[PDB]
Amino acid sequence: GKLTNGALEASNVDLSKELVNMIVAQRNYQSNAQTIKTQDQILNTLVNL
Amino acid sequence: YSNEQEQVLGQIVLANFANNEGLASQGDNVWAATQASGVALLGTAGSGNFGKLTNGALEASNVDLSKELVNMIVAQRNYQSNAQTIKTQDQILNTLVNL
Amino acid sequence: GKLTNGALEASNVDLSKELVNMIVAQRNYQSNAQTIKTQDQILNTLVNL
Amino acid sequence: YSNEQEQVLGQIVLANFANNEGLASQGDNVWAATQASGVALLGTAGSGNF
Amino acid sequence: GATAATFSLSFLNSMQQNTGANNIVATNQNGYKPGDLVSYQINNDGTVVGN
Amino acid sequence: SFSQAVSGLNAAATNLDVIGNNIANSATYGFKSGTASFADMFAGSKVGLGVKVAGITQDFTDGTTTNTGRGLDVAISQNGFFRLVDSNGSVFYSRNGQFKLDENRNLVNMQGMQLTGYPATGTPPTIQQGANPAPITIPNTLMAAKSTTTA
Amino acid sequence: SFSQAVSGLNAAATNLDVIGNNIANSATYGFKSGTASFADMFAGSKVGLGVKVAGITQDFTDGTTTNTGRGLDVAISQNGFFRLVDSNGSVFYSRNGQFK
Amino acid sequence: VKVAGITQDFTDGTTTNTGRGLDVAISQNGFFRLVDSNGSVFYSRNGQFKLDENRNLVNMQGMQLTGYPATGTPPTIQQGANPAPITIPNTLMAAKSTTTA
Amino acid sequence: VKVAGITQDFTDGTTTNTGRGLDVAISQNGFFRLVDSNGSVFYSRNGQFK
Amino acid sequence: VMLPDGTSAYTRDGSFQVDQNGQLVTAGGFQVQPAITIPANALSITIGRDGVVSVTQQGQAAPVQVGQLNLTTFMNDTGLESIGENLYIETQSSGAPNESTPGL
Repeated sequence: GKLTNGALEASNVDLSKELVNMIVAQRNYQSNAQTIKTQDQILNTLVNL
Repeated sequence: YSNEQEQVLGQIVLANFANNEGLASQGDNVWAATQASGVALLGTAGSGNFGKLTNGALEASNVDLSKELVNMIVAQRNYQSNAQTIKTQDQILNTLVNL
Repeated sequence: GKLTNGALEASNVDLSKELVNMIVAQRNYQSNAQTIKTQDQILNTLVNL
Repeated sequence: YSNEQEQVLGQIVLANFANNEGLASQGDNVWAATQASGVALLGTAGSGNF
Repeated sequence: GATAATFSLSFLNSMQQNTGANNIVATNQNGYKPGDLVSYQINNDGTVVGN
Repeated sequence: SFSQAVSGLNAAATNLDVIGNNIANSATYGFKSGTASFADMFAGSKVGLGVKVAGITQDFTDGTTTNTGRGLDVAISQNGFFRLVDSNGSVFYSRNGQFKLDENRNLVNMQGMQLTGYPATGTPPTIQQGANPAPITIPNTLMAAKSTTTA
Repeated sequence: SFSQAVSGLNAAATNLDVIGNNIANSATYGFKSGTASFADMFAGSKVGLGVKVAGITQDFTDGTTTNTGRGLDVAISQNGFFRLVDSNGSVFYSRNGQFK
Repeated sequence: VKVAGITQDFTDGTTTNTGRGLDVAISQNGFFRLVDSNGSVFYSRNGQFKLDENRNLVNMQGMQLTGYPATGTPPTIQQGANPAPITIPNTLMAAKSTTTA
Repeated sequence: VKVAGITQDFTDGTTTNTGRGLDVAISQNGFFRLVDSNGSVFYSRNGQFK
Repeated sequence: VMLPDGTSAYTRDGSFQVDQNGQLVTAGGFQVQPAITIPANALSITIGRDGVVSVTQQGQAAPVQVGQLNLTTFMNDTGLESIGENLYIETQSSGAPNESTPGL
């Protein structure tokens, strides 16, 4: 492609999509943490036997 | 190309199985054909029993986390109930041994 | 490697993974202590016989 | 290397046994070949049964 | 070179009254072209139906 | 006695492991959820010895088709599987559409398995469906000229 | 098994870090966003051992072209990469066109 | 004391949707009829049916679901026929010359 | 009773990412082949190399 | 199972191993009849409900059968004489060994 003079190319990062993906990834992380807690309670129950 | 002319280089083939659930998962989100899955039937998209391809798009997973976060609760309760049964049998054996 | 002036190299310790490893090691330690307790009970039965 | 040229220095060999169980463990997460396990069949990773 | 299809064509139930204009209400036929399996399902009453 | 509750605990653990695997793959293109199938284990006596895990069944339902805007993301709606080949020549199948153009000009996925398809032969090249699938490649090979035969 | 949950947590953390890095570079000339690609790691059994990050894929789509009024800034359209060399002769490539 | 017997509790359970087209459940009374590879006939309430390699409808353990087959052109449920294992063939369905219009 | 044997369970374990370039994990079947100072041949699945 | 003397013993324990030659043996090292040989490059062993033993090889589109595991029944089970190592041998009070397919 040709070169544009007197201009700069900005980043292609859209903030809205990034924020929504951050929300979704936070929720997924908390779900995995809940799974970890579930396994913790299972192991605690077995040890307390 | 640059001479305003298109050239075909290949056509994506699609495989369908008699038994999808018989496929063995090999990791890397990749399945392997097995005798239970049957022989792979090859074909082209949009013909026969093959769906069309959507270009520029990706197929996301079908995991519904609300449903899974519920399930997990049920399985935890079932596991704890089974552990309760285990401890009951343990107390039974202790009672018989203490004689 | 290259030297960067005016900057400091922070530690490469991530807190989340370390916390999870702490949880797993706690569970392993408790299971091993349960094994120790089991062995303590078998020798008791024999000694008493 | 620094001359934008690379040099192969070896290829890690993998061993497969006719009876994986017959292996006699020597500790240090290390196994030793045994008559029960048979001779070791050597090969390259990602090929054949490896 | 295929055998021509001989069929009984019936105009039953048809009528001639003071309608808006001469129009066809319905047409039906029991023949079909070759078709390959596309889908299968189990109906409410238990019948297995392939589309 | 003990084996009954042992089998129950093992089945519950397998179910929890399947659920955890499903959660860990919440955002994984081409992933299908799994579910454990359980069955009874009666053996002569009516007391119901225990339970066993008959297997793991996938749920081969279409996921959401999300637009990414790349030209190498392709999603299979309804039934179908992409066919891939590794370096050994083993044939695999996957629903993922994250294909990348490698250094050798072949269409491969993230893990490097080469996408397969019907090749084009002849001049002008046309898809010959009578041949076996071959890895798809995109060479830069300049296109030669064609002297005119019909105007 | 703890392994699947740990792998899922690590993958979520990696994705969140990628998203945060993309956010931090919203105003950065010549930056291309990134996306983590995940893959499962079934190993022999059918229990779904866990997940892994197969890699991080760039998004090489052209960004918006903003005029600055200086003659020494050059924006690049469509495909192409600016070629640079360091003090040691190594060759590098960049889409950032801010020169002096 | 003597264990008189073991009585099953044949009450209807909860019907949970799964979204699979080969997945079916029985409300009220009735049992699915299955056949083993040796020809022994069994009955089960479980409805996890899947298509096997040979295009027959089998459950998880491999017992073939049985039912009234279809004969004729067009095929019809033969209520007077003995139950047979259900098969879903993928064979090409031929054309029928038009007879009535 | 008599101890008939001590059998191993050679099922593949989880592949845990660490980030060291000298660490190698074995998928499916195969063993790493090692030698000590005495030339004895050993086999190990542990892939923490230095 | 075949004893080293060439005579046949009968066992119910099913923990089978493979020797250096590739054959199926009992965990006590005794070779179980019929002679079922597992090849060197085997990926997965599938033993069906009827005793059909199959293996899948790399690059081979179809699984390969390497034998058929049969079950022996006796009209009088108690009369079998134990020789240790989870093994029973046939006596005259244990009837005669009847070989059959597992499901017949």
